[PDB]
Amino acid sequence: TDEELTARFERDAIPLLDQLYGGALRMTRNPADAEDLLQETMVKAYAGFRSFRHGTNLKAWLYRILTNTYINSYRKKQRQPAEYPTEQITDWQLASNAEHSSTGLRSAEVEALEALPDTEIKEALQALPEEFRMAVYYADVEGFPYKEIAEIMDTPIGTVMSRLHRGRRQLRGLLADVARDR
Amino acid sequence: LVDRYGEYFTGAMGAESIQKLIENFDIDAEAESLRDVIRNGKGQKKLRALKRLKVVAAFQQSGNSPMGMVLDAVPVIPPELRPMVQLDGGRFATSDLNDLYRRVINRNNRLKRLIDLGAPEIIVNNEKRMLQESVDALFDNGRRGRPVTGPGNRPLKSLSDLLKGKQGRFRQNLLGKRVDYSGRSVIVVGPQLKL
Amino acid sequence: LDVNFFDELRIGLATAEDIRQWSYGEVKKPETINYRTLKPEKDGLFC
Amino acid sequence: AAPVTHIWYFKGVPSRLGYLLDLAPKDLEKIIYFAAYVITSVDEEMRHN
RNA sequence: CCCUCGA
DNA sequence: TGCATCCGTGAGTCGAGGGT
DNA sequence: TTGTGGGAGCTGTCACGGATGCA
Repeated sequence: TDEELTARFERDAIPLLDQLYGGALRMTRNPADAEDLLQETMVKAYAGFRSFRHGTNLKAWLYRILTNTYINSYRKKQRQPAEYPTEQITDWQLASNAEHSSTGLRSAEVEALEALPDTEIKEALQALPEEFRMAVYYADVEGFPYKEIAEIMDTPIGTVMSRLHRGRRQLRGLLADVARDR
Repeated sequence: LVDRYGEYFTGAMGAESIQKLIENFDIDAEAESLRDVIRNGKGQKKLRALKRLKVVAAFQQSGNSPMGMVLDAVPVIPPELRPMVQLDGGRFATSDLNDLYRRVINRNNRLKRLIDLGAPEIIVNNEKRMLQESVDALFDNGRRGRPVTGPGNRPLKSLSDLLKGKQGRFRQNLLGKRVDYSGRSVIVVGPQLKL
Repeated sequence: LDVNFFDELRIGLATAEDIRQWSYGEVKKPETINYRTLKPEKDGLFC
Repeated sequence: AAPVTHIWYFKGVPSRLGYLLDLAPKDLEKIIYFAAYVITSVDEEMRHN
């Protein structure tokens, strides 16, 4: 009697839609929200229409389904990021947000300097011998794993590690401008 | 008319019906009829037919089928162009575009759920109409009926608004823009200067 | 880098096939970002 | 899940769809927003026989 | 975007 | 079918700092 | 998911052109 149940639905529940929408408008105050909530109520009501006892007042039953889906909507929105929609995001807002972000609103000058040499660092690296500079560059500038650093310089792991630790020492000596930055 | 005579025709509601009509549409036939009407006719029928021909003759050049006027897939703008930023207070500010796309998504998914549940045709039709209306808002809000509103009964600016006015991209960001190496200050006379 | 000598700029209607040829995946979920981790939810508008 | 019309071409005056199908925009409004059906096809041979 | 102000 | 009505279009520039 | 159950605003704008629709 499944199609009989859905026909009973189209006979009984559908003429209640106007009053149910009036109530949804009362409790949402936004017509698009009320339409969304009424269609949600209809999904939740047609899903379990067998569970309604034929004969009693289905107005109150559907109204309770409406109020319960509204309550669940409020509880779910309380668990979402609270969003306020704006016509335009303000420059003050972009900057305020940039104040707590992992990367700021960077300027063209910052980018330019970052793409230009860091003279104190470049000279220190150029002071090292070739093998040591290459080992430290591959190791803790590009971050390769030590076996890969070996395979690029075709020397065993131990001697790449030797070159690495000793080039780190030599650069630690060469960089007295760590105190300027540390 | 469907209970009897049902296997003799197809009828339907909505954009799917409009899409079928465009499918069965013979552009050469209608273009020829309109050319005939404008050549051998006179009066306001001539003028209305010239109006109607401006569309068909244009759709009659290098493909460009009118099927593009009905959509089965909506494109979603890259998310950088619709930012979401955290505010002092733990609250967020989102561009309206995200609320519009979110209503489209919600209604499309609810329509999927109804189609799966084999809901009454009246309810599924309600959901299809709501989906149409939410895409209408996304594209050009307020153009038909009420505009989707945010708090303070403020109509959400759609994709059409982003382009129009002295605030749209054309007048606000392409024909003029903020520049670097520029300053501003009060002026004083300084009569000792040269021209 | 674009040499900025474009001959012409042309519109037409997009087909649903064009709209899918642009897309990198369907946005299936309405959720934006986690209220806790501030990270973009999968299949959402910021996925 | 269901096709949708572009509001630029339905409601943008003059309705380009209206000019395209020779339909009144009033009737297109009835159709697109589920107020009235339209006959998309008819089997004239079967109707005749 | 809005509010109050400035030329 | 000939208009009347209804609708949709447009309505100055740049600044400051405080807000949803 | 069961006696009952329709929003908060709003107009205090103006000129013009053309589709829309109506008798």
